[PDB]
Amino acid sequence: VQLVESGGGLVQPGGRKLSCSASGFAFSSFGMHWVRQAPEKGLEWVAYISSGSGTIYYADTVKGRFTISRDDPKNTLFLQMTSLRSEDTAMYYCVRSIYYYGSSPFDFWGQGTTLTVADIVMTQATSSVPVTPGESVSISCRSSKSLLHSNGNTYLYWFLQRPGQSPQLLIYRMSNLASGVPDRFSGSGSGTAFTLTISRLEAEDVGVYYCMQHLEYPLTFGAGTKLEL
Amino acid sequence: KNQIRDARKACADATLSQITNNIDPVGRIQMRTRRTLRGHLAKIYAMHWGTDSRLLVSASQDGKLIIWDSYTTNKVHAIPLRSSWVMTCAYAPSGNYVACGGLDNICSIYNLKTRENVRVSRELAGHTGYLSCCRFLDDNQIVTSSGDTTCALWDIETGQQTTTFTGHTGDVMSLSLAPDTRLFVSGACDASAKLWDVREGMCRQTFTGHESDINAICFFPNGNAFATGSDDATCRLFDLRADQELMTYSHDNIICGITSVSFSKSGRLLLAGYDDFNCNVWDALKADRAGVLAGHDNRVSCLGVTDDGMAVATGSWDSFLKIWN
Amino acid sequence: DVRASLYSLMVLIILTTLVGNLIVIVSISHFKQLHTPTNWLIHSMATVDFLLGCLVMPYSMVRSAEHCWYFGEVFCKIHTSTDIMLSSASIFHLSFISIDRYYAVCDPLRYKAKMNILVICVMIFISWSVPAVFAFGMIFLELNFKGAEEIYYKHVHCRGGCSVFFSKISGVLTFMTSFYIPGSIMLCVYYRIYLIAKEQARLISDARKAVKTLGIVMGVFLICWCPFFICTVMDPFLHYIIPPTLNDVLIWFGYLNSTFNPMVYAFFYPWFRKAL
Amino acid sequence: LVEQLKMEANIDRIKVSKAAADLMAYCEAHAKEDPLLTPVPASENPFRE
Amino acid sequence: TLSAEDKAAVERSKMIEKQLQKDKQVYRATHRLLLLGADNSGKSTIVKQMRTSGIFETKFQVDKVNFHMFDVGAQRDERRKWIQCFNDVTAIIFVVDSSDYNRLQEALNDFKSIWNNRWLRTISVILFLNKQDLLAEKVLAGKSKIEDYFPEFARYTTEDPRVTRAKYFIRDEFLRISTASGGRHYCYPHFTCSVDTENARRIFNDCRDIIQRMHLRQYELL
Ligand SMILES: NCCc1ccc(Br)cc1
Repeated sequence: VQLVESGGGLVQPGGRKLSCSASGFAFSSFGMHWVRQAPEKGLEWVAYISSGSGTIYYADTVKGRFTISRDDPKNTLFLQMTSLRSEDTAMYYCVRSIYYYGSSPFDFWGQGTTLTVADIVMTQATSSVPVTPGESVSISCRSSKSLLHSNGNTYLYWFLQRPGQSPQLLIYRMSNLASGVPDRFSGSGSGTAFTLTISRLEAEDVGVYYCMQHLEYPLTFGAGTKLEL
Repeated sequence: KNQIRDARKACADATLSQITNNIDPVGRIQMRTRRTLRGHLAKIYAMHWGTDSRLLVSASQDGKLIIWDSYTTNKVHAIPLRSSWVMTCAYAPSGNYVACGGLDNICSIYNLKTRENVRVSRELAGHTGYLSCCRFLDDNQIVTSSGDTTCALWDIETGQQTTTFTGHTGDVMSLSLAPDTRLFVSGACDASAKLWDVREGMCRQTFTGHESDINAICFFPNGNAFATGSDDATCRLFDLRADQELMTYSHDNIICGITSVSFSKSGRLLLAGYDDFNCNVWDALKADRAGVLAGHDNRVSCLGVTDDGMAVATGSWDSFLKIWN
Repeated sequence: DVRASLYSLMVLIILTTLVGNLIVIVSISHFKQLHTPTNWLIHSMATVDFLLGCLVMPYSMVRSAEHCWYFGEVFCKIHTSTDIMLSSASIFHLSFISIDRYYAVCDPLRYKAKMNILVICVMIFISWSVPAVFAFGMIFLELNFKGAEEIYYKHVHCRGGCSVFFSKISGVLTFMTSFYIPGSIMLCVYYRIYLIAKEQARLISDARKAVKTLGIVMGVFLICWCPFFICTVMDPFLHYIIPPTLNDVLIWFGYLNSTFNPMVYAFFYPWFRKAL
Repeated sequence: LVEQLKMEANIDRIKVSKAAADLMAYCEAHAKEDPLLTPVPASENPFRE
Repeated sequence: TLSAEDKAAVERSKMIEKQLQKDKQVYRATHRLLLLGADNSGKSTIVKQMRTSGIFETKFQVDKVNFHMFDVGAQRDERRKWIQCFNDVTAIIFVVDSSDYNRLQEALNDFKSIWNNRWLRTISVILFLNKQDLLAEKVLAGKSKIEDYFPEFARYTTEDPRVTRAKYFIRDEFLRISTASGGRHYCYPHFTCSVDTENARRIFNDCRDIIQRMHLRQYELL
């Protein structure tokens, strides 16, 4: 599957449309997300549009400033930006998602395009863990409230962004590995405290680790820990 | 031929009813429908629970497979079939695949877990008659019984019949896999059931004495016994070791035959769907009808008991499923 | 003696109406096998008849036996509007049942496509709305009483309670709206269906139920409403010489039709009898 | 045909009483965790009103 | 349902339900027919002219009315089981080769089995009789005595008169079985040449009559 984005660049304040063209999957059956990542910050959920455009959810910071749309016959997603501010200068990622019982949302992420001009809070206490290859690594995270719902599912997702490329899903709901991720990552938690551990350590495991809560749509990502070699 | 019958008669030391005459019978088991799964267009011909005991796939004569979320009634998947008439469906033990078959002599295997929706992973061809039952051994092999009086173990990766099972004179209507998944049973319209060894690929035992064509079959959870249901309004329970029938579940009131037979988790409850619009629950050790599952407006066609045994799903010809608990 | 007998007969009619409508409504509502598009119209007609019974018949019996109205004008206007609305709704439901049968037995290959849930819902909405708007606008805005203030005052003295007085033009308009177009549609549709059924029966015999069924339906619809509506239409042009007894009696023909409607549209058909 | 019958005839068989006892033992052993046979509390099942 | 993921699952289920509603709209506005016959008959020729697999489905539309026609392919001789799948079809088009003179009794037995089937009650049968032209040269050329196969042909009365007499003898022999039993379903005999374009039209007419009579019986006007 592929999700390639187009658009972005240098714009004066107060002013674009970003396009995300899909090729390799049934675009109409997947919900879509736009997620920001500032150079000086981590990932930031921006927008979400459902499979049938029935429900659309927006970032708390920008609600009327951005608009989102999709066309299934062209298999394309559009984010139109209105009244761009200084803070709206982050990398934009077009994230595939799908929600049924046993699904793995946020599984595929686009490469992204550069752009220059009451919700729960999750903080990762550590900023960077110094470790050595071949040793188990532990990354901890916390949430402002019990993240386990009445269904028994805890809606926490762990993503790894290897330097120089887009993030890729590692863990969803702390008990489920992703599709192609190595069988050395695992997650655990109790509702508030959350921990991802790697038994081994390879060269490709270097990157930035992010945690997100999907209990509520205004999505609270995490600070992200840089797994320095 | 007569030697086997004589040996079976000699081995019958006593009837199971006499041994189970002194036990305490279970009371009137009252089960109420907790969920109604609707959306199918035509009559429902088959269903199969998942090993997770939450997902279940059902097949409709309109040419549609539907994978439900039985806990929340949501419709997880809707697969449109290439052939309108489907008479069987199976759900893979790992949950990655679903099978169906019908009037077309094809077993369609659909891959649920795709990077893409749901695509047909394989189209097993080679059977001469219509498929009546298909059951997954694992993600790579599947046993399908058809209307040309033959069963077949396939290799999904290759698509060719790894093994063929012959010996039935009438077309096979249903099959069930043992819990060990090393051998299975097949009931045919020859008014007999046959035990096939998957590895050996040959018939092991033959059970007769069941008047009409067998419409459904299932294993006892222990794996050493199996219950059959046919069109003469009676259910039989055969024991593999004794090579004979143990008890007979029938009533003078019941006239129409059975379409589906299932067991409880412990084997104490035998649930049989009937053409008379509802299902009967029997004490499997005393042959006493303890409980009736009424509420279907047409003939019951498929039953299923979850692996954990908490609920039983019933699908019939009114295009509605009901989750009794 | 006469008053007691009249009250007993009215109470029996009310009980029969309410019962039959209640069984019909609960039968279509509860049973999932009777949820066909053609059965929701019958359910709505039963609801109309039940509402007519409960909201009209006790009060009509009181004003016809005691020959007086206890309440004031506020309740009188509401009762008259409800009476007209529910009678017209029942007649419209009968007409839509006739149209549904026409599409069932004259365009058989496209019956399920043409007569689906959307179309029957539109029919039910029309039957519940057009009579409602017509009755409320005609009664509450004094449309019928317009141009006949002296006649209304004279009828007030003769009929101390409430009367459904109608003027010369308004009476003709409401007769057309509530009995002519639905009645003509029913009559022509049923004549065509009778011809089709007779031809089919002759063809089958070469290689009657229709007469009895259609005669029963048309007679039940006619012997009740046609006298009442004919007298209502002709009375303003006849200089108001209609005796009060014919009008109370006539008012009772309609309720008898509401009583008979479940029996003739749901109890005459063996499938409903087996289901119930 | 004849070979299959001969193979089926020469199999090991046990008395019906032993099989009945085995089924009774399995049913009695596993009756403790049978939700259909023993009604589970309404707060311990995923199918509740 | 309170959760976000459960809400998205619910909306996916609602989209599935909308697709199923559209499929139901298509499914109600079409008529399903079961085509039966034999190898010697012209069922394949009929379906070709109109428009190890176990079934073949044919779509044909006439007067803006859609007709599914299912013809079972590679199946065993016994059909008492899968025929239960066709208890809700509009009609059963039974095709007979009239020029065989040998499989005619087999066709009669098959039609008797289908007509008296327990699951096929209230399902009407449309008789197509192919090879009418072949029957014509067979009758006019002689060398094949019709009375030899059926002794009652000689003691029976109604192009050449002999061809018409044979055609109507076969038709009466077929309709005697239908008239022997049944009031819930009817037989509609027809004569079809090797290649005729009126097959769809007469199927449409017979289906219209079948549904009209079923509706009249349902409302008790017959
Ligand atoms: N129950 C009949 C009441 C009625 C009165 C006037 C008109 Br115009 C129609 C109906």
